[PDB]
Amino acid sequence: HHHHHHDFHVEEELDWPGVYLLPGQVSGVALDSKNNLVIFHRGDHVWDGNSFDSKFVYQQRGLGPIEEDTILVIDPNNAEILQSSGKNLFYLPHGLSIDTDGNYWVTDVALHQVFKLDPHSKEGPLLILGRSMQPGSDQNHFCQPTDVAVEPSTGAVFVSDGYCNSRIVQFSPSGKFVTQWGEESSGSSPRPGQFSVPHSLALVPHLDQLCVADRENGRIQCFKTDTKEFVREIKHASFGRNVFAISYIPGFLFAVNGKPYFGDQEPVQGFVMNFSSGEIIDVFKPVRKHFDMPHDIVASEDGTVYIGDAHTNTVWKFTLTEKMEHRSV
Ligand SMILES: O=C(N[C@@H](O)C(=O)O)c1ccccc1
Ligand SMILES: [Ca+2]
Ligand SMILES: [Hg+2]
Ligand SMILES: [Hg+2]
Repeated sequence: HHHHHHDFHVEEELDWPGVYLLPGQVSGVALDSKNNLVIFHRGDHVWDGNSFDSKFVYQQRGLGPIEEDTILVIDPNNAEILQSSGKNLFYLPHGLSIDTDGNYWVTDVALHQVFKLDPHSKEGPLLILGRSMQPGSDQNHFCQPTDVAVEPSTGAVFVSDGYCNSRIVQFSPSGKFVTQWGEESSGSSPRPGQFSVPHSLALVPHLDQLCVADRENGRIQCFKTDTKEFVREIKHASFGRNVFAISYIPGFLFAVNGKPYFGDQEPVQGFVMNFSSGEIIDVFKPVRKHFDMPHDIVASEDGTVYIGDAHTNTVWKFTLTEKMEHRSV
């Protein structure tokens, strides 16, 4: 054959019934070791105009925590709910990732905290990072923290401290502050090592890298995991104004962008990139329902991709595929 757009295409898996789930705002997705989908959602709680004040202190405390199960593990085939937890803990759930031991790492924008959770415990968090409901910028505080990444080989814990800070903080396995890097993207053009809302983390296990979705700058920044050296910047006109979430599997970087402003050419979409060259090789969207705020993305080596939306309260399963002739060319 000839013409050379990529033969790789991501399509919604239509026989997955998880799209019919009615959670709250889906803020986080992850895969466990048995390849189940794990979602983190806000139940009846919404991040809205009344949630915070000028100084980033949560305003709906008298309403209490989310009283329903906030973390659900979902079957990859029939989408049945295998387990649930996280009841009466969280206020505005944000990030979720799972380490190699199977612990849930979780982030709360209202509490300004990060939690490590044993999924089989009925005793509560193993570790809590941050000060309850208290925003800050020093070693013991967060300011609307957004994501967590935990390196399998060292145990090092990385937290993107994002919506009101511009840093990535490293912690010990025991939760001691080790180091930190990043600053606000300065006036004129944003420069290497400067974030405007670090919003999502992807580890690259065997290339010693840590990628950050730089939300308000519409770019992805990659750093050496040990020396914090800026490695590379990924930015495309197709992204538009925002990059909400990234996820890595060997060979690929998956990303998800923001909903366009009135006037913008670039639709909301999922992106597949060749990890080496950085180039977009495919662009995709669901058949059922629609993207509004696709908010987190995870991919598996088996070629499965999951995306959760924070405005349409939906999670979708897609599969990566290479066809001799892309469905419909
Ligand atoms: O996009 C926002 N929130 C989402 O990421 C979310 O729902 O988590 C946001 C909007 C206004 C102010 C601050 C944050
Ligand atoms: Ca995640
Ligand atoms: Hg081809
Ligand atoms: Hg967010």
